[PDB]
Amino acid sequence: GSAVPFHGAHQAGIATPVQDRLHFAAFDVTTEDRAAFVALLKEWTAAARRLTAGHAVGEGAYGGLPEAPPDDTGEALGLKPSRLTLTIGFGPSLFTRFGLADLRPEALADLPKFPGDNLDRARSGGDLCVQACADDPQVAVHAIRNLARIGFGKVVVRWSQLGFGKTSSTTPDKQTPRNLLGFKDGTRNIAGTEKDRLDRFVWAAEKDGTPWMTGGSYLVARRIRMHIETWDRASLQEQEDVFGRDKGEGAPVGKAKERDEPFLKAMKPDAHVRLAHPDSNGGATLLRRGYSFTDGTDGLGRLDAGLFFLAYQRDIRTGFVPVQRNLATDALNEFIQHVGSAVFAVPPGVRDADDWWGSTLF
Amino acid sequence: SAVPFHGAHQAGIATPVQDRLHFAAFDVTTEDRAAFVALLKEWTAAARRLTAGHAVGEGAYGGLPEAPPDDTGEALGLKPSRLTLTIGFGPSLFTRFGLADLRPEALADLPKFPGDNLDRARSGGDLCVQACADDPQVAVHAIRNLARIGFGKVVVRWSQLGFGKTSSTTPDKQTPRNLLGFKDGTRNIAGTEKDRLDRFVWAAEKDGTPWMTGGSYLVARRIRMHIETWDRASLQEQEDVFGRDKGEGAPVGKAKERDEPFLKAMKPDAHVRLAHPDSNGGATLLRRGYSFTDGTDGLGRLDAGLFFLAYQRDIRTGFVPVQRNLATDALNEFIQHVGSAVFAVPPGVRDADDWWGSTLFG
Ligand code: HEM
Ligand code: HEM
Repeated sequence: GSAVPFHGAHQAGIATPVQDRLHFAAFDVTTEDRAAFVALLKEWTAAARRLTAGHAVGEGAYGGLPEAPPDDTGEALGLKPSRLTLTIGFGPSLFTRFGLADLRPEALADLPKFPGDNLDRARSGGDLCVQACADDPQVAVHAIRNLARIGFGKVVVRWSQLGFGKTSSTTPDKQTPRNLLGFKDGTRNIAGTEKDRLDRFVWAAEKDGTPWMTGGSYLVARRIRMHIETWDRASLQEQEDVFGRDKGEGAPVGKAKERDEPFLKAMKPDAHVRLAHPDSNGGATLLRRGYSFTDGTDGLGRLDAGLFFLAYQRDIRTGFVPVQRNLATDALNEFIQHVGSAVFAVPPGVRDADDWWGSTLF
Repeated sequence: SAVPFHGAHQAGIATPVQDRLHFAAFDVTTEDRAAFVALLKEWTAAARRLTAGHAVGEGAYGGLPEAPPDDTGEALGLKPSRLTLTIGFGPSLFTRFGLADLRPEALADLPKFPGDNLDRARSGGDLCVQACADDPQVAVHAIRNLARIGFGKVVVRWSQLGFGKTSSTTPDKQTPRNLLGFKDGTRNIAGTEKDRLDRFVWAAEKDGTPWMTGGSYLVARRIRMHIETWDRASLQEQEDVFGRDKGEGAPVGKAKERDEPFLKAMKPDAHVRLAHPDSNGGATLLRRGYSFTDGTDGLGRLDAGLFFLAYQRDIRTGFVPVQRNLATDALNEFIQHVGSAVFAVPPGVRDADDWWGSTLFG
């Protein structure tokens, strides 16, 4: 129920312990006025400080002028902060506006086409994003709703994704959650306590070439549909061979315990863990922070199921891209399809009460 | 921790309201009564395991490597989470298996109501399973595994996830707010009110359909809210729509949420005034709905609302009169009914040898 501090050198919602729920929204910008956009970032920052402490935005949800709409939509009244974090990112397309073209980071790379991609353009891209994570879904929806309302006339929602449950871990001392394939997902991640690994693999450094991004990170989002009919008729051995870990304990093949270190040569050559492991990718390491989704039925008699994959890294070119390229032969590809994609530059943190989202850029 | 599965009544109606919902409607594909009965028995066996926090069948792992696991595994390590599984039978089921003369008269087809915009794909269904739990993954796991067990005999027609409160951080007594920011549930039938349940919720033998004794009738309505239009309404307009204030949820002219309403102080077309039993010849409902937020539609608007569930002793004397009286509701400007289904919810599974539907199939 507690609040996660909002201010810091880094934005919260990355290294932070992974909360139970996600509401992710991508927005397109509809104003050409730089000053108006800056004003929105400041207003959004002010709102975020209230929301993340469990307070209503503006002058509140009620008790104002009867003839005016309330400043806060009211559906989070009486709720705790619920570990809400709000993380903003800027997409490549943003840099075509406001005279920003020369400030686009080289590390904000467009992704290549990957074999098997079937990307829906409507649910891909975006000028900016807000990742809202919280333990209470109502708290997360309220946050995104109120930001969108404040932004009316300057930004529009392009696409959104709700995640009903986490499939990631930044806290190895707590139970690793399972994805909808039934396997633990998050065992070998980066922990929020691993400051050296965060500095090496997640946070942008000044020397990386883009000073305004120092202390920020880069985010890849992939919406991945799972072929659960196909998966559910596979044998136990086939499922375990796909990953290289057993299903019950999630230990590497041959070993007893989840957190025993993988011995890669015992896995099949196309096993997901073997292909994705840093040692298979010149050391490339990611912070994975995704969530599961189900968006109804597929109209063919089955549940829709997927995983909204989020990865944070210091450079897209040295993080997601090499690892995904190495998954071209993954045995898991038989059971998944990537159907949405976006990348974002996640700026540094809001340092104090006078700072604002995007201040280093603008 | 858990809710007993066996009883004179199915759990999930009068038992404590859990934080999360996964509701699925199924269509039956077999014409073979014996095959359907066999399914109902297998589903009951699975429900007994699921509601106790155990995997279905021989488990999620540790069986023959060359066989698919009996349970898909995504709830391993989770708690029972107060899971309840409540089955119901739609009118269309009664056109199969020689059942036409056993359709209860209380299982009435709904009339067309003014402003209905029903999506046929998200309406109807031969059967439903209401899965309620505090952990959405427990609920989803239940539905996914029942659907898998039934594959070849049933298909999933439509599915809806929902949420109420988050009990870890929100006190049990506190009325949840809906997504319009109003407290929702103040004047309802509570599960403690045994005589009101007998009067208004449970079917009795003398009502005309003996197999339904101890069951109930369910109306489901997927009700979209026009969030962005609502949020532009003044505070006074919002309060006028309901007849209660937004902050406290007290009836107009009263001080406290639970103060009894004085209906004449409310506007004639205020929702509470139109819906109140006194305005409907005493008609009283058990509401057990959940909020939903599915994402954003093509115009960038929030696809959100109330998945309305009402239980009643007879649809003709519960939902139908009350919804008819809402023809002129001030709330209609801000909502649209977009899915509908009705179900007969059979009596409880009495003991370990009983099975869902046994009073109907014999
Ligand atoms: C639906 C899609 C996916 C599923 C179901 C999945 C599942 C898994 C599982 C079960 C593990 C082992 C436990 C763990 O260490 O977390 C794992 C590990 C991992 N996955 Fe995936 N994964 C998916 C997609 C991806 C993608 C798209 C990437 C990157 C492009 C990726 C990168 C990794 C990495 C880096 C590891 C850790 C390997 C190691 O260092 O041991 N995964 N995944
Ligand atoms: C999105 C749609 C709806 C919303 C947002 C909504 C909201 C509310 C709110 C805020 C209250 C007052 C607090 C309470 O006593 O629960 C209420 C009461 C009530 N609603 Fe609705 N409602 C909706 C749809 C319906 C429908 C479809 C029906 C029935 C056909 C219904 C029947 C009732 C009843 C019976 C009451 C209690 C009235 C009383 O006895 O005081 N509502 N609703």
